[PDB]
Amino acid sequence: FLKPRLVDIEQVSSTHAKVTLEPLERGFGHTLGNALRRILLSSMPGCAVTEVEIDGVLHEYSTKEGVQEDILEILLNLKGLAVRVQGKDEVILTLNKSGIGPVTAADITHDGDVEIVKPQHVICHLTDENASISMRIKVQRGRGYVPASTRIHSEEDERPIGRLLVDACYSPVERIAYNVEAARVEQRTDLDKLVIEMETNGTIDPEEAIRRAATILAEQLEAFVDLE
Amino acid sequence: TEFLKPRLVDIEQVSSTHAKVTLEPLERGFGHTLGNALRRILLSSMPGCAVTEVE
Amino acid sequence: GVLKIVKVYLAVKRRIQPGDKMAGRHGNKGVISKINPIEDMPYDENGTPV
Repeated sequence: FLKPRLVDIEQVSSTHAKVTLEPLERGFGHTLGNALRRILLSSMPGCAVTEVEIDGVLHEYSTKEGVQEDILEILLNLKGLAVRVQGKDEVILTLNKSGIGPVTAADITHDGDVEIVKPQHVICHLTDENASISMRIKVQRGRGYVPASTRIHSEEDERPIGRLLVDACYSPVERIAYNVEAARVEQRTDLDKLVIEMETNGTIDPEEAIRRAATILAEQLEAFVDLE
Repeated sequence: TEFLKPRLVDIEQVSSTHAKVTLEPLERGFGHTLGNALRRILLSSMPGCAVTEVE
Repeated sequence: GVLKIVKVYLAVKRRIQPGDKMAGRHGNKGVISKINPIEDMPYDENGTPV
């Protein structure tokens, strides 16, 4: 029972990536990858927007003078904003922008602990000369898909009505596929090497991903383990 | 991020050569995760003795 | 004989849950049994789920 180790790590695109573990026994590619993907597609830290307050707006179903993007479509563009935080969990951004032209995701004033993996994104388009937008984005860490409807039970007394909740989707990974073929070890006739091709969002690095997948997988066996 | 760690809930055995095991609570899909993994191991690769060829 | 009439308009965002009717353009109808997780959804070789 030779123990596996990762070998090939080449991240082609800002999102697409590939990883590989060669040292597997016979028919372990399926056993390992079909569970690694189940771990990845469900359990990853990620980061997503939860609360949004546009200053002129009260509810999502409305318009704003100067912006050709409905507040609803604005929030939907906010759900697809990729971001990464390390120090804190709760972090509030500040987005203030005026003037004609599409408002890119790079117009957010940087905070001590924040980074954007794709500023070329678009929050909304501005068609008016003097139109100005001031919105405070609330981003935080989590796991999985948390819709806003379920979120209003703890309820933390959100006082001002102008606070619009957005569906939270903490999911660093977007897609995974795995293949297996025999790459001969130094002394072994046929051993299956597993290659996991993947498509991320750019936030979580492809290495910590697999390491935490192993973490969350092994933690489940704690019913029968002490230390190895 | 923490997680939901399962404890053994109950164990039942019909005989010495047969047994059933239950594990809860789990996470969504984790049931299938561990089930498929352990089933693969036990069905396709396990250290044990048998008889090979007889003339 | 009415003093006042206060109309209120509510906007309800309704998602898709088991029990809602779905149908195509060819006369095929059905109701959703349950939303199955992405991990349990069958996929192809490229890794794109259905």
